[PDB]
Formats: sequence, structure tokens, C-alpha cells
Amino acid sequence: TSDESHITPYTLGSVAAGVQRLGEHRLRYTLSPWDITPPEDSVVLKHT
Amino acid sequence: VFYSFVLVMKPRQRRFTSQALREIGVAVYSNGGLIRSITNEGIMRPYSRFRDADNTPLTYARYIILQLDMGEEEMGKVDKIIREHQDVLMALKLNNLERPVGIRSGNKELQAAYFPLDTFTRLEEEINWSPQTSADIYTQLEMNWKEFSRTRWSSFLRN
Repeated sequence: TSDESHITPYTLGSVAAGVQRLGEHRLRYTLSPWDITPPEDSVVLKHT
Repeated sequence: VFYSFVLVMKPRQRRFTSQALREIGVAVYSNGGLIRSITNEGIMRPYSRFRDADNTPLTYARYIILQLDMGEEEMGKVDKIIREHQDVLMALKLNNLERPVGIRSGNKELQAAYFPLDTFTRLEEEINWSPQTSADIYTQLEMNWKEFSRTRWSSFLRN
């Protein structure tokens, strides 16, 4: 015969929390993944 | 900037404008200072008629923007040099450019307490916005942000 089991609680409680918690043992890149790669056009860097 | 000027000048023949600007520039170099940008503008129509050295009121005047790095001692000399020149109608001076109004008020700056080097690097144009600026620069700004932050170290650690 079956019964409801009481789920033993998770530490973090959500996946997003998982990523963030994992992320303090890591080094953020200065640039996000989609702009790291140089553009196909060329941007001449001026002063602001 | 460290210092800036707005110079309202009399609209003369070009050789004269060039001589006068060479005089102000040389007056800045002799005193051991630098010119970030000398920006030219056109002959405009101001809201107030200015009288020149001839005491003849003028409807039009040429506007010229100076941006300087000096010591505060010897810009007294450059000040009374510029104001005493005959081709300058008016000069207004901005000394507030290193600590402008919008910073360092009740911990408004996040992750730093009054970093002075933020506004020194900048030119006057980005501290004080001109009227034509629209939401469009919010685009350009970031392409000039991200791009910059990509190439900086690699460019610097070359030599």
C-alpha cells in the first residue's frame, strides 16, 4: 500500500538560486557571451 | 574637464580670428597647461546684443569653446589675459567640472565613495548635455561602452 511521503526539503529551493549559489565560486566575464566576439563591421574606438 | 570656457567673440575676417585664437592658445601653453579641445561654432544670434571694443553694439557673434587643463594659480593670468583681449566680447568660466552637482550626495555613488577620476577623464560635452541629445545616444553610448571594454586591456598590454 502506498502513502504520501513528506519530501525532505532541498537546500536552495529553486534552479535560479542554484546558478547564483554556484556563481560565487566562479569568475564573471566582463562581457556577456553574445558580445565578446568582435563585430563583422569595425568599430573605431573614440573617446566617449 | 579641469576647466572650461565659453568665449563669445566678434565676427571678424578669418585671419584675425585665427590670430586671436593663436594668442589665447599660446597664452595657455606658456603657462604650462594643456588644451583638451578647442571647439569652433558658427556666428550666432544671441539673446543680448554685445558691445565690442568700439562700443558698437553687435547683433551677431562667433561662439568658441575652450577646454583646459591648468593649475589654479596660473589660470588667474590666463583669465585676465582672455578677458582683456579685444576680440572677446564675453567669457564665462566653468570650474565645477571636476565635482559637478549630481554626485556625492547621500551615497548616490554605488561601489565607491566619491571617485574623482570619473568626471576628470570625461569632456564637458558628456557632463553637461546639449539640447539636441535624444534617446538615440542611449544606443550609441552602449556600443561605445561594450566595444571599449572589449579592446581596452588588449590594446594597453600590447606595448
